This record gives sequence, C-alpha cells and structure tokens, in this order.
Amino acid sequence: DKTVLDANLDPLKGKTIGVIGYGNQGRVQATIMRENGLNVIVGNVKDKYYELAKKEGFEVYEIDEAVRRSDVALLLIPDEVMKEVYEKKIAPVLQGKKEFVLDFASGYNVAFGLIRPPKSVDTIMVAPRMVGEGIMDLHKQGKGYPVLLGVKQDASGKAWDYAKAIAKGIGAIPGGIAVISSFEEEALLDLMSEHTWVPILFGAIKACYDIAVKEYGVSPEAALLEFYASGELAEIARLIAEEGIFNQMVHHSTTSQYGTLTRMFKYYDVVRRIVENEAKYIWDGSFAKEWSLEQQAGYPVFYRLWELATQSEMAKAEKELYKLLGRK
Amino acid sequence: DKTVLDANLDPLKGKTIGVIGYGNQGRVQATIMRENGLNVIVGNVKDKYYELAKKEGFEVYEIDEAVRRSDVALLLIPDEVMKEVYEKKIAPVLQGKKEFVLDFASGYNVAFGLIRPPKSVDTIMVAPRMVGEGIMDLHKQGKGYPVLLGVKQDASGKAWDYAKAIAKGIGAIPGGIAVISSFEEEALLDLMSEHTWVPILFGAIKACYDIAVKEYGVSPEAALLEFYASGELAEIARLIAEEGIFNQMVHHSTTSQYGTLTRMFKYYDVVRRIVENEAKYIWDGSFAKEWSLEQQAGYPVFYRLWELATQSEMAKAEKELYKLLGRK
Amino acid sequence: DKTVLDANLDPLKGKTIGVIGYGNQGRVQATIMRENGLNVIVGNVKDKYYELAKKEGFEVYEIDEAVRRSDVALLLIPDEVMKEVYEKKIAPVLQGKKEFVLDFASGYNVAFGLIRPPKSVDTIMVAPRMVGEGIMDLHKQGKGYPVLLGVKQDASGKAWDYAKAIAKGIGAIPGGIAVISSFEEEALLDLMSEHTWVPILFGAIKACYDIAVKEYGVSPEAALLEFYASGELAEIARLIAEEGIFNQMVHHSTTSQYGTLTRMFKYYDVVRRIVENEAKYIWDGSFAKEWSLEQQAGYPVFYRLWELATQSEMAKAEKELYKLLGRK
Amino acid sequence: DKTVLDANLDPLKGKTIGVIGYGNQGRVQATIMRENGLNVIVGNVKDKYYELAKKEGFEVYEIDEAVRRSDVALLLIPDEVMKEVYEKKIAPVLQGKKEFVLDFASGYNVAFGLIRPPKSVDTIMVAPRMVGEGIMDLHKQGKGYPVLLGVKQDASGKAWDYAKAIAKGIGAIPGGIAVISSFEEEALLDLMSEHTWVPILFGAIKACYDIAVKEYGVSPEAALLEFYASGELAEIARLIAEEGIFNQMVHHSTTSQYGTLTRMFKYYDVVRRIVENEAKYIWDGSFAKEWSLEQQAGYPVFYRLWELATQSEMAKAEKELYKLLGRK
Ligand SMILES: [Mg+2]
Ligand SMILES: [Mg+2]
Ligand SMILES: [Mg+2]
Ligand SMILES: [Mg+2]
Repeated sequence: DKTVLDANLDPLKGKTIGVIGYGNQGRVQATIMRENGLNVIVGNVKDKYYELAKKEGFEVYEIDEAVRRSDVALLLIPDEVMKEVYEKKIAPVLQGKKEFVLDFASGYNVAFGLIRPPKSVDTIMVAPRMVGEGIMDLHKQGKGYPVLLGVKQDASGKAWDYAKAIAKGIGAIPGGIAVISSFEEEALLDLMSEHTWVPILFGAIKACYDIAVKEYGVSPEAALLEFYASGELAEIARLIAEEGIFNQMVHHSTTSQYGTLTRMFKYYDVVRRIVENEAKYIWDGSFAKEWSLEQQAGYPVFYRLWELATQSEMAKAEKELYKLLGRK
Repeated sequence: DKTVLDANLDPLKGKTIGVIGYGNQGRVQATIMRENGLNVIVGNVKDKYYELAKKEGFEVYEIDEAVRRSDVALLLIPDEVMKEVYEKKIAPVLQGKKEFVLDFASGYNVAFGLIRPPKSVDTIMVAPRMVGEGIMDLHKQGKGYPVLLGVKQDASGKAWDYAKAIAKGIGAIPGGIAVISSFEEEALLDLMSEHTWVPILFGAIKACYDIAVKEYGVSPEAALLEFYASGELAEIARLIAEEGIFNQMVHHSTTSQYGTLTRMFKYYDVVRRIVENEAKYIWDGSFAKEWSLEQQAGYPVFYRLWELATQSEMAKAEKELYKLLGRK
Repeated sequence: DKTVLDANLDPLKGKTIGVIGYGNQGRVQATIMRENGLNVIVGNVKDKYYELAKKEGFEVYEIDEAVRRSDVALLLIPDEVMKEVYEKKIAPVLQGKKEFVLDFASGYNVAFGLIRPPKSVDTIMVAPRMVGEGIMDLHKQGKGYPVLLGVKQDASGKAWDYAKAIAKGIGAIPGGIAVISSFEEEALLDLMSEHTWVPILFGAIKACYDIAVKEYGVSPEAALLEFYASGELAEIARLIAEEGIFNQMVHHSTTSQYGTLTRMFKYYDVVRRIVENEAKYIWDGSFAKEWSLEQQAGYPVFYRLWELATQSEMAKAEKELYKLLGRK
Repeated sequence: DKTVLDANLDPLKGKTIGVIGYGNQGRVQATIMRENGLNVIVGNVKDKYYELAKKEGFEVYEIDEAVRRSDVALLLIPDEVMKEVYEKKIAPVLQGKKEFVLDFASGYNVAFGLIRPPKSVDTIMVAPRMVGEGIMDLHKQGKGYPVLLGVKQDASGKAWDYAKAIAKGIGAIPGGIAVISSFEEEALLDLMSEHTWVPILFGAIKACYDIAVKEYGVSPEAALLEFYASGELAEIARLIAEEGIFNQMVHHSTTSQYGTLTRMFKYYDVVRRIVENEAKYIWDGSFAKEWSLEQQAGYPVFYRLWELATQSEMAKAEKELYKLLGRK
C-alpha cells in the first residue's frame, strides 16, 4: 500500500555518519551500521558510555567534532537529556553546515516545537519498534524488523531517498516493512500506548488483587499465581505476534472465549471515551508541557508514585514469593 | 467625569527621557516625542532595531547608559522579553537614582508582582489603545487618540502631574480623553478582550463552516465568501466606531435586526457565565502563571495550535481562494 | 473547482432588462448595467425613489409597464415589501409572457415557497456579497467582486447561460469568482451569519462591560475604549480579508495568540451545539414563519428590543463619549 | 415623593375635548368632565353606544368630525378594537392638526409600537385604577380616586401641565394621588396582575376542590361553601384596603396567622421564579404578539378554555348551589 519492501543504499556511502549516543539504541544501531560497510564516527559525552563507545573500536570524537566532520547525524539519545545538548553543542555548529541532514528516532521533541532547526538543513525521522535490546537478537538472526519514517523539512528533495537509504543501512529492511508517515502520528502512537492500555491493565490487576484479598478471604499467594506470577501472559503475547490477536484464542477453552468476547463488547464505549480524552490531551500538547515542567521541578511525583507502588501490599507479597522461587 | 481633556507639559522639559525599545510602540512614541520638542535618548539592544533606532537620527545609548543619563524612562518593549532585562541591566542601576520615574505601557508584569521596584522611585502607567501602527496615521492626521493611566507608587506626589504631562507629550491629548484608573483594571480589560469575544467569534465562524460543508453539501467557496472572505465585517466595525454599536444596525435590513436582537437576548446568560469564569481566572493570577510556564517550557502548545489552525480545511480553502484573488 | 472565472454576454443584448427597485441594490446594479452597454428600463413605485430613478436619466416605467415591455426582470427590492407587489402587479402579467426570465438577489422568498411562479418561466438566482454601498466603490476601482448563483426552474435550458451572462453584465466578473449553488444554500448562509456569530459577539461584549463596571469598579470609559470604541476591530477585519484569518494573528503579540487559541479550542463544542440548533430551525422553515407573523402583527418585539438596546447603560455612555469625540 | 396632591386646570378651558368611546370608561369620564364645566364632544360609532352617547345630551359627532373640531382627544375604547380605528379614521386626520394632544388610558398599544403617531403631536398617558363602574360611585361620594400618568412625546413642553390639568378635570384629584411614571411601567403592572396572582389563586382553589372531593370523600357542597361560596374573601379584601394587608390579619385567629405566615415564607422562592419568568416574557414583547395573533386567528383558545371552565365539575356544582340560594 504505502509501504516499501526494499530500497537503495545510494547516497549514504561517500559521506560520514554522525551517531550521537551510544546507549540502548545508539550502540546497537551503530554496530549494525559498521556491519553494513560504513564509516563510524560517534560523538558522545566522555562518560562511562565513552568507554562503551571505544570498547567496540569506534572513532569517538566529541559531539562538536563529530558533527563538524559529519555530513549527517543521528540523535539516538533520550528525549529528556535533549534540549540542552542541542542548544549548547549543536545549534551553533548548524549555521556553518548547509547540506546537512538531521534524523531522529522520535518526533516528540520536534513535533511539539521543542526544537526548530534552521531552514538550511533537512529534517526527517526513522523509528525502530521494540525494546532496543530486543532488536539485537532479531538482527543476530538476520530477519527484517520494521520501522516508520517521516519528513518535516525538505530543502534538497533527496529527503525520502535519504530516509530509505538509512532504513536499509540499519537493516530494518529487507525482511520488514517501512511505512511513510509524519512525526505527529509516531509520537501520538507511542504515547497512546504508554497511556491507555498499559496502565489500565496494571490498575485492573491491582484492583482484582485488592478485591479478592479484602472481601473474599484469599491469600495473596493464589491471587499472584493466577494474575501475573505465572508466565501465561507471555505465551499469550507470543501467540498474538504469530497467528493473530483473535485467532490465537482458538488455543484456549470455549468458556474463556465466551466470557472474554462478551465482556469486551460490553465495555468498549467506556475505554473509547477514555482514549478519546487522552488522545485529545496529547494532540493539543498539554502532556509535553506537564512533563517538561515535572522535569524542571525535581521529579517529585515520579518519586512519590514509585514509592507507593513499591510500598504497596502486592509488591511485598511479590517480593516474598519471587524470593521463594529464587527469581531476582 | 473622571476624565481630563488637556493638561500641562510642566515638569517634562528640563529632564532627560529614557525610551527602552524602538519597535511597534517605542519607535513611534519616540517619533512623536521628538516632534513635541524633547530630548531623545533611546536605550536598545544593538540588534536590527539599533539600525532602526539610529535610522531616525536619535541618541542610541545602551540601556544602562540611557537610564544612567535619564531622569525618567519608558519600557515599551513587550511583556515576555522583560523580567530578564529588568534584572540584568536595570534593577542594579536603580539603587543609585532616587528621584527616578518609571512608566509602563501595560500593568501585566507589575500587577502580578513579576516586578517590584524599590520604594525610592515612582511607579505609574500610561496606555495607548490600538495596534501601534494604527496610531501612526491617526497622529499624522493630528486628531486626539485616547489613553489610560494609573499610579502604583507615589513617593514624591508629582506622580499624577508626571502622568498627565507625559500623556500630553505623546499627543494622545488634546483631542482625546485620559482616564484615571489602576493597573489591575487595564490588564483585566486587555485580557478579557483577548480571551472572551475574539476566540468565541473565531470558533463560531469555524463551526458554521464545518457544519455547512459537512451536513448540507455546500462548497467551501460560498461559506468563505459569506462568513469572512467578504469585507462586510470591516464596514460594520467602522460604522460602530462612528455612530454607535446599535444605531449602526439601522443601515441593515430589518430581518437581520430582528434575528440578531432575538438571538442576542436569548444567549446572554451563557456567555455571561463564561466571562465570569475567565475574569475570575485572571483576577486571581492563574493565567500569568500558566503563560510564564509555557514560556519556560518551550512554547509547545503555541506551536501545535498554530499548526492545527494553519493545517485545517478552512485555511487551505482560504489559501486557494485568496490566491485566486491575488491577495497575499 | 465548481467556479467560473469569466463567461459570455451572449443572449442579454437583443432583449430588454427589467429592474424592479432603485434602492441600495437596484440603483447601483442598474448604474453598472447601463455602463455595460445595455437598455435601461426601471419599474418602480412613483415615490421618492422615482425621483432617484429618473435623477440618473433612466426609462422609469411603472412596474406593469416595465415587465410588459421587458423580456427579463430583476427583483432587487427587499424581502418584506414583496409578496404584495408580486401578487398585485406581477402574478397577473406572467400568464401572457412565456419566454420570460425571473432572477432574484436572495432565495428567501422562494426557498420557503412564499413565491411559486408558473412553469412557463425560468427561475434563477444571483447574489452580491456585501453592504450594497460597498460594491459601488469596489467597482469604481474596477476590480472583480464575487457572487453566487443557482437555478430553480429551467424550461428552456439557457438558464445557466442566462445566469452567467447576467453575472458578467453586472461586472462581478471578471476579477471575481462565481459559484454554482442552490437557493437553500444561499439563504441558509445569510441567516446563519445573521444569527450565530454577530449576536453572540454583541452579547459577549455587553456582558464584559456589565461584569467589569458592576463587579470590579471600572468606569464605563475604559471599558468602551477597550472593547469597541477603538478602531482595533476594523484593522483586524481588514487584515483578515487580505492575509487570512489566522496568519493575520502573526501581527499581534504572542500572549494574545496563546490565550486566543486556547480559549477557542476550549469552547468549540458549545457554539457548535448552538449553531446546529439554529441551522436546523432554519432548514425546517420555522424562522420564516416567525418573521412573517411578526410582520403581520405590527413589529412589536422589534420595537421593544430596539428600545432596550438604545436605553441600556452602555448605549448612554457611548452617546456621551462619541459626543465628546464629535462622532455623530 | 414623586406625587402631586392637586394641580391647575389651566389650559383645558378654551379648547375642545375629544372623547373617543362612550362605554365603561368613556361615558363615565365624560360625565365627570361635563360636570367639571367643560365642552362635551364625543366621537363614537353610530351603534347602540350612540343612543347611549346622546341619551345624556352630548354632542355626538362622528369620529373624524370630533377630532377635526377637537384640539385634544381621548381613546377610552378597548385595546383590541383599536389599530383599525386609528389607521382608518385617525392617522389621516393627524397630518393637518399640529398642536394636537393625544392621551390614552393604557400604554399597551403604544408601549409595544403598535401605534406610532407623528412627531407633530404630544403623546401622554393617564390611567384610572379600578373596574370602571367602581369609579362611578366613588365619585358620587366625591372622594379622590388615584391615577397614574406618563409622557412619551413632548414637542411643546406643556405636556406635564396638560396631564395634570386633565387629571384634575376628571376629578381623580383632589383627594387622591397622581404618580409620574412611563407607559412601560403601567402596562407591565396591569399584566403582572392579570398573569401572576389571579390565575394562581384560581388554580389553587380548583386544585383544593379536586383533591378534597377525589381523595377524602367530601361533597362539593362543603368544599364550595368553604373556599369561595362564602363572602369571606370580600371582607378580607375590604379590610386590606382600609387597615393594611398584614395588620388586617389581627382580626383573625392566631392559628390562621401562624399557618399563613409560615407557609408564605416557605414558598416565596417558587412564585418568585414564576413572576420573573412572566415579567421577562412581557418586558420583551412576546405576549403582545401572542395575543394579536390569537385575535387574527379567530379566538379559538379563548373559546376552548371558556368551555372547559364552564363545563368542569366545580362549575356545575356551583350552578346547582347558587340556584339553591337564588343567586343569579
Ligand atoms: Mg517510547
Ligand atoms: Mg494587548
Ligand atoms: Mg442579508
Ligand atoms: Mg386591565
């Protein structure tokens, strides 16, 4: 449809490639890049990660050095450490370079205007789709892992070609798919995930535990063993990624199927309203504001909630148990 | 009533006059001041505006220089660039000068405590009442344009005299009126305007367009030509400023009058509640907090909303059309 | 799209042209017509307007005479004086003429069945888009002013050609656009305008004034000078018609932009509901009934509301002030 | 306060006095006028009332004749027969006379714009305050009966003098009071009375009867004898007009006082809301529209409701009873 199965590595050999960051994503993607027959330069703060950088025989310049000698760059560092790096070591160096390309791994800091490069350069995006560490093995196998991509600013016109060449140069394709889209969409999706069906799930589990062991005289042990302390969910998720979310259910018992489907169609509207609210709250921009402020203030709420969770009942029972199984 | 038609230029000749800013308001008011037989000194950042400053043969000192050699000063720069200037180049220099006068063009940054000068000096206000560029021509004609004024701090007692002398020295009077009031009132009014009947109007127009071209099969063209792409509203606003808001309507058709009046008296209560809410939200101070934070965060929401607007349907249709008419 | 930029003056020379009315619209459009090299006949009541008619050297027949000698006619008189003229001096004369064309300036009296000509004739529409007097100058310049047009009844088939020829013969094009549409749409639009965002605006202004000068101790003077007694709105409306509703805002201060956009997106749903209600109320036909009855009864409500408005506080304060400025 | 106890009969002798109408109010007030040493002319339709007119030795001209020979006139005919008389026999004759005075007995037909005389004349009001027949006897005694008065249009300036002279010429003063007010107020008051506490009272009585004789097994006879078939209410109303609404209650039993006061203060808010609604509905003008339409339609609802009332149970029982007492 709006997909590409494979493409050319046409321009990105004859130029240098800047990789800013050597952590979860930077180190890995750079490993793959070097594997793809490319010229490694890696600008990074001379901290622990620097060891890490040069513990794989790379050219670890400092950030300014890298971009100066680079014709293209990647910002694979996280979203919150940025806006300081950019202003300090980058924003200045931009004005000299003019045929420079800037790519990201997430449209967050750019889809909300937190970063506004000059017109001189081209602005694109490319996104992996899993835990970071999870890509290592899937490439070790050598099977395609998919990505997204989008463009914000095309002064040259080679933008799309650049995007596809990079997608290939990281090996996401062949084997996987590459979808054309925008930044807005990417960020929207990541945040809808992190905001809608994860926390709901967790809260529902928590409530089930509370109810059982507060109003029906159950011991924590059975509650935990049922809800999550068993590896059921893992097999479920796996079967989903292989056969299909629904068809998967064929491998369960009927009773389960009936109750599940009924209750699902019975509650759709509620979660629908919820998701509408949250997606709107995002599309506007409120959440980015909220989070930037929480960073500027000292991460208080973060702390309090981590504490409440780790100091609730379920967590202590889980500690006892996981200890009993030897699980760390 | 509480008005003055004309007053004396008594003290403000024998002193120097500091004008901080040379933009929309500073450049203009300083033009008029020099026209009034006065001594021009203009402290400004040595940026583009500096050219602008000295492209009219003024004494462009730097800010500190100006205030040092000034006995009175004006802050005609915007509201958001301030609180940095004040702390850096001003707050220090205050402690030396003691008979110094400080005047503003808006009570925003002072009515909410964002600025608290020392007791040594006198604190006043004086406010024009239009687009800035709009005052240029109305003076080119030489007809009075009105203003406000208020006082916050009077250590001498000459405050009011100073205010009136300045009002005259900028030419707002003769010909216009000068109202005594406070800062609170001025800011409250500006913000009620910017928050209540402008955005409501825009949203209503937008909704009318959406409804028509989504549920009655109209083409954007007619919708736009009716609602705003015609210069009707301009003639309306003009007739208002000349005859009176209501009496104006005499020049319309009856049908229009009937429907308008009916619907107006039919919906008063709703907008009343709304305006109450917003005015309270302001009187408290919440909005200033909100906005200062949005500045500290990176203007995200600003950006997203500019995008949504400029990337909605109505805007694209309007672009097509205005192109068709040759309008920029 | 569904637009025409210019067209032919093909049939409308070789026939006579009936203009019923010589007021805001009739006199003007007839001026332009005579300017376009055409044969002027003007049926009008022998009242003041008759002087007016023949104070421009026209052939002022009486209505019946005009239509008798006309092959085509225009009803540029208002909407409420009609339904008496039609029945008395027109409906009879129709039955003789058979290749007769009938055009209007508004679909009100025909979109609601208040007028139902015989099948013998062709029924069309053509609509200017401003105050009437406002077209005079825009033609004096000679730049296209746009219109609408639609058809109700085509016995010949030349209808569209007739419509376009007339549009050209009044000079709306070249320079402007001409949109094909129906009557329903035209009337719907005019009334949505006159019912939704005008009265809302007025009521909001009124409420702001009331609130300020009743609960925060402001004097009427400043309230008025802020809200409307300044020509701000005029410059706003003008910039809209030139650059675009939104892009316009660039010439304002940020703060204004932020507050405006926020509050706009915050209240959209309310005005949406309102506009839905009113548009439905119209689409049905209720409003036409209401208004025709109010005419049959003696225009009471009209009177009472004119009084309330002209005898409210804001109006008296405005009178004092506008007197103070010399404004009539 | 805003009252006058007695005044001069200064201008109104040396002019003729037009009395349009010879019914409840016209015949009576004209009787008093002739008694006051004045020149009787009475324009009236040559119907039964004409006999009536000239059965008291008056100069019964026809309407046009009267006004032609009159310098001042009174419209003491009802409110619904008017707007036909005015247009037919009056509106024309106005344009000749220029120092003419026009007075009314109710601001209804003028406070709602149903009548708009030319600027040439003076427009005033004067209002009796009881049943019409009730004034006959109170003058037969010769004790002052009060009135209102107001002005709408004063081209001369003698208006107020004219009003007071007339008030005296009808004998309302001396002995009574004359209050200055407007038309709006007069009409508003009459209608609030006719709309708020009369119908409420009637409906409450009706409901009490229904409840008793439907849910507690009472016979109509006792219900009627208690509620209204006894002359209690008459003595109550009389004592009110003499001592005072409240002080009156002293002549009752305590129990009654206690229950009455309690329940009164217990229900104030409800009737308050009601009265607000109705007074607004009037102040606007809606009711006049409603009523004029009901007249234009054929008085249907009037008829149906008269029937329902006269054909309800309470009415039949009352007929039986009043027959039993011989009361007509
Ligand atoms: Mg993520
Ligand atoms: Mg402002
Ligand atoms: Mg119209
Ligand atoms: Mg009455």
